[PDB]
Amino acid sequence: PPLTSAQQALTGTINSSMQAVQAAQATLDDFDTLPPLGQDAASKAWRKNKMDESKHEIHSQVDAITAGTASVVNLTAGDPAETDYTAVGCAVTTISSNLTEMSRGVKLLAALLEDEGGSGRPLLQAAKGLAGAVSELLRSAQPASAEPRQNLLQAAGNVGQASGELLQQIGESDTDPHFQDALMQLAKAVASAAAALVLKAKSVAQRTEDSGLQTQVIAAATQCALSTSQLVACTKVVAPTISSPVCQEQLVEAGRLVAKAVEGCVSASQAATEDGQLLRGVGAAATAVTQALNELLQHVKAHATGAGPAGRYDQATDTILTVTENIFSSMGDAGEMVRQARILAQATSDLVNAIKADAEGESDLENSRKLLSAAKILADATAKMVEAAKGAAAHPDSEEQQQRLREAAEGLRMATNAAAQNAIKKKLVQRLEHAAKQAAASATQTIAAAQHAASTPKASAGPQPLLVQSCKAVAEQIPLLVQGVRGSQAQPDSPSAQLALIAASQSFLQPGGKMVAAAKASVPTIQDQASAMQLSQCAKNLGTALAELRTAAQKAQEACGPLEMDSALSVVQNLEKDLQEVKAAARDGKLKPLPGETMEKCTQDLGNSTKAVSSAIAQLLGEVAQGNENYAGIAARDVAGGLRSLAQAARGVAALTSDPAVQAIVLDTASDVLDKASSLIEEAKKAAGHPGDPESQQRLAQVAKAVTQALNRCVSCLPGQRDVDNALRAVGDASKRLLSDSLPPSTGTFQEAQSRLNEAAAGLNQAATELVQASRGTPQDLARASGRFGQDFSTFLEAGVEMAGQAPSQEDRAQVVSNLKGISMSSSKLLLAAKALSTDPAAPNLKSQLAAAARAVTDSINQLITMCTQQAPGQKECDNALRELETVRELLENPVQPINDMSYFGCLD
Amino acid sequence: LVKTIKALDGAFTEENRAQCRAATAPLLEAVDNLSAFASNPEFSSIPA
Amino acid sequence: AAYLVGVSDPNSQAGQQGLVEPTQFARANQAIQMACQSLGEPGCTQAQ
Repeated sequence: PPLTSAQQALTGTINSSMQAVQAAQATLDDFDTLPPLGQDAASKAWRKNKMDESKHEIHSQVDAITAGTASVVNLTAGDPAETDYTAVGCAVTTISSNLTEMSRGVKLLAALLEDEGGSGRPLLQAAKGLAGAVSELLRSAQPASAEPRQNLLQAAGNVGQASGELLQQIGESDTDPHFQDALMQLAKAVASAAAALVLKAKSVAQRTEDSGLQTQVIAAATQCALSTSQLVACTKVVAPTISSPVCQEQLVEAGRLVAKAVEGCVSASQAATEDGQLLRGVGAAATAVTQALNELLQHVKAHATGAGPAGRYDQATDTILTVTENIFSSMGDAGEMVRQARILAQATSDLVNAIKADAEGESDLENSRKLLSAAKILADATAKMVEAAKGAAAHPDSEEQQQRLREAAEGLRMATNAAAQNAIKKKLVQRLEHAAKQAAASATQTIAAAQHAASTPKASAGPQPLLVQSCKAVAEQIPLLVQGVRGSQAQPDSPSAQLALIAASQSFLQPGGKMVAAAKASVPTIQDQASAMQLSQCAKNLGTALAELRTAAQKAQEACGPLEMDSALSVVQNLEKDLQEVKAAARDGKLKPLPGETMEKCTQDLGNSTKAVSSAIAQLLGEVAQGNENYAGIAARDVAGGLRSLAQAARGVAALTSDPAVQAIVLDTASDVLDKASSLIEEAKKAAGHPGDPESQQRLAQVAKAVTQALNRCVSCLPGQRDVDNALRAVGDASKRLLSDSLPPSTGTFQEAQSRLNEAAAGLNQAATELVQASRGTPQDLARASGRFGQDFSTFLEAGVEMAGQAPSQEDRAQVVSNLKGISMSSSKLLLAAKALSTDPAAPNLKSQLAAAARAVTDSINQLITMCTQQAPGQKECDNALRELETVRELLENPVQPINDMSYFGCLD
Repeated sequence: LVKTIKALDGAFTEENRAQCRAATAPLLEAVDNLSAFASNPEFSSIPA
Repeated sequence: AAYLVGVSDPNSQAGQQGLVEPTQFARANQAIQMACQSLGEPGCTQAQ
């Protein structure tokens, strides 16, 4: 055949790729699809959320396109019958995969930009014009055509420029154009130095006299001229993508190839022996690889100019800030003023000898060069204040000597703060900005591949996904870090935004790395081979990502002291200020909820986050009982994010409901929670300051009981539950009257109470039986059966206590009462299981949790009936058995949860 | 509690009975503390 | 027994069921509180 079967499969790969190119432009015309946000400040914040989040989503996926373009040019750089055409089809799929999410991504942006300025239409036409450049690039990918390579090179160069023009349309062109156009100053210089050496390789061709050797020089030179023109075409693609490391390997890939082209050409230059042009050819080839080296020296510094490492030890800066107030406090004495300048000259210079030691143990030298810059500000400010304090001490009445002392004090204290904070936060710019952004594109490329993997079979019914079952999990965890990226850029000084980025990183590492092992497991599952190559590639990119996360995680955890106790109180201050605005917003009565919020879902999310924050509350009490623990600020940070998730969940269901009475209820219950939570952190600071004090241990324990009482106010404020707390109150308060000072007024006869108790117990278990029968139904049907079972229990409670006085001995009666106490407490835990069963009916373990609690009350009543009723008719033995038959009957109805933990063979015996 | 259990085993004293009854309140707290930690649903159950 | 046949299907996905079983804890937390109310009674034998 003219082309191999891999190229025949590449033809179907091209026809599948180019079909989705024009279809993405046709689907672009349905732009807005916009739900209304309204006047809600949380919706305006959600408008501010989706602005910064979706801006990085387009910015992430364009880098893999620019990496995917030149990789085709690197693969096609060889001769025919020497090119892995299967790897070529891998790079064109991920370009089209990002092209699909680019259309849907800017579709939300077209509705976004229409609200603010309405000037998004040049972004739409530049994106469709960018996709048309890939279509002609896909036409150049056909190997059967006789088109030259430079036709493919110049067609691909317009794709990389217009992508940066689309990045210029976005506004996230973070790389400075003085560095981007300097690459054009280098790449055009390389091809000029190549073509000059090609002419030197063409000059020695006439000097050769042997056949085959003259053709050997020109074929290496024309390939060198092709590879250096490929470098010009590659640099036009990666000119705004110099920060993206996923394409930087492709630079030195062809950089190795032009080194191979130099070594192929410089091997033929030595064949021209005893030549005057032999001497100039080696020096030209030495300067040819120098320009690739001098580009690569700037290429490392292209990444290094954003990533600057430095260590903020600050073992000497704390001695600087303490002695600065001694000058203004001792103003007026000549003896005490001149002695404090010698101590400040030693406290400042104690960091100078340690700043240079930090740069020696460091890898990159951007902030370390700024450490040389910041220490010179610390050295120059201490050099001019010694002469200023000398004139101010000897001449105290001089106004010019005192004015120079005031301006020199601020030029050292804030400069040391400029020396400290820039040492630690540009390290986080190296850490955290490179953490999430490289993890962002590598995450969704797996999502684009797995969706391409799920669409590869004809039927997607039951693909058994290890990725897509966790892709939906991690995609909610993606923009939590990205929201804190620009917030760290907007707020560099306060570390609490940066401390949340540390917590967002470790919370992303647990579901992240689990997917990467599942990604490598899903590699040979796909029948298509080219899709698995990017699946192998992105897993290496995720493997490259997760290694840098843990370096950012443990080092930034040790970057500052454990003072998160005071910052955790300021987190809930932002919540209560917005909730008071929500209190004004719920007073207005026109609130639009978020489209992701659902009333059946968020109430389950409220109760799950309710038990989550109280779990760390009990964790807080153990650290308080220890005292002076660094994990106390950790757990106080944990309960801040739990209440923050509880705040948006409470504000989610507030705009979902329409009853204005319960809107004030869900506000006042939530406001009383943070009011009690404000008392938690205020006393936990007193608990951390005072170790071993048992008085503060019982104080917050009583508050945490009232917190769980206030958490139960958030349970009782739900309109979905109907009188189940009243069913708890009807069961609970009638039994506490039965425990303390309860005597039946009329005992009657023993036969009239025995026949009454058996029939009253028959419908009692049947009302308990329909609890698991209504487990398949609506949760409001569980609230219906809670009232009938709670009323019939109190009807059975009066009938049970009536025959308590029929026993002659009260110790036999108190045994019956204590057994009746065991029935009442088992029904209470059955009711305590019912408050979560109606809350979370979807949980299968919570079904059997109530069902085992349902079996507990039915077994506790059959034993007391055997104690009280007469066994001489013998019909009560059938009566106790018939109740237990119906309880296990409906337990067989829903086989979703196992009863015990024994295995299959343990069940057979 | 065992130090008060062995003290009450055979004591039958009303004022000495409340010594173990008052010491159970830190016991019932820490028992309900870990069950509150067990109420965390990501630690409690994973659906199938 | 019928539960494990549901896990026996290849298209079915097994669950870790968390790290700890909460059904063992709710029975244990109740039965301790069931005994502490028996401890709360001032008049009782040493056998109880």
